[PDB]
Amino acid sequence: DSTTEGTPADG
Amino acid sequence: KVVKFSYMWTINNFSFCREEMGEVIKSSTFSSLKWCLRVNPKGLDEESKDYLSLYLLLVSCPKSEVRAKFKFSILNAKGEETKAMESQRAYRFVQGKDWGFKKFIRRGFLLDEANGLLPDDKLTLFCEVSVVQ
Amino acid sequence: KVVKFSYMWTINNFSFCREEMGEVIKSSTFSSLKWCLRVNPKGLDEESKDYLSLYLLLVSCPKSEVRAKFKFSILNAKGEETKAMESQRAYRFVQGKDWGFKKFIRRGFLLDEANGLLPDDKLTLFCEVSVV
Ligand SMILES: [Zn+2]
Ligand SMILES: [Zn+2]
Ligand SMILES: [Zn+2]
Repeated sequence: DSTTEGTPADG
Repeated sequence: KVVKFSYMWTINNFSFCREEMGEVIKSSTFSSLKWCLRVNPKGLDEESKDYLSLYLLLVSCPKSEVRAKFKFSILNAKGEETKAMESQRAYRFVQGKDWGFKKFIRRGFLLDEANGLLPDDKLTLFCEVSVVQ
Repeated sequence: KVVKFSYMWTINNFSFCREEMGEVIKSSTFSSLKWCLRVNPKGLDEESKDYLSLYLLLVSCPKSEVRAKFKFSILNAKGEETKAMESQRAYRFVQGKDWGFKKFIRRGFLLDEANGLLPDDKLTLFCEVSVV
């Protein structure tokens, strides 16, 4: 399971 | 390159109950890349309000693809692993991605002292992470 | 309270970029706080091999932090937004901090003229920033 969808940003 | 590491997270006074459904506790960061754990003592959401939800989060930005298998367990008073739950495969972690179990353990199980998983009202979680690159 | 603004960046002769992996081109600065865009035409790192990487950088800030959502898209020949990627939530920026997408678009997609995204060998990027 994950609590997010879409595209996590990086930096 | 295989890198396996672990983190033990002790949450004191677990029965205190100051986290409602959807609310979260995050652990300190750890490494073998920085990671942390996040727990919802009363579940991530309505469908899970009866469970602790538990997740591993990659905090840092890796230079190459990170896939990890993870296993969470609860340590009893003797320090033994119990009620383990393991990912069924390696999962891809990018910066800011978490993976875990929305229904890691029943709250009504964990909270009953007779099961012996809250010695001195401490919940001790043990996370093992096997990273392949 | 929201303050939303945008910047359009056209990079000419895009197919001739000599930047290797990890090398960067930065845009001119813009504001609605000073910001710029940064691109890695050959990717930021091994994870982003064969991608163009795209970032929003907070260049100058008078306070400790700024929280902002952002969306990047590529404008096609008709000026329409395509291949958009968005932050979804707000990210915490400090002076010198960048946030973005190391795998914004495949280089081999972008560079094939047939996909129509380099008219006259120009890459046009459009960034929408929402300071919230
Ligand atoms: Zn990154
Ligand atoms: Zn073990
Ligand atoms: Zn737009």
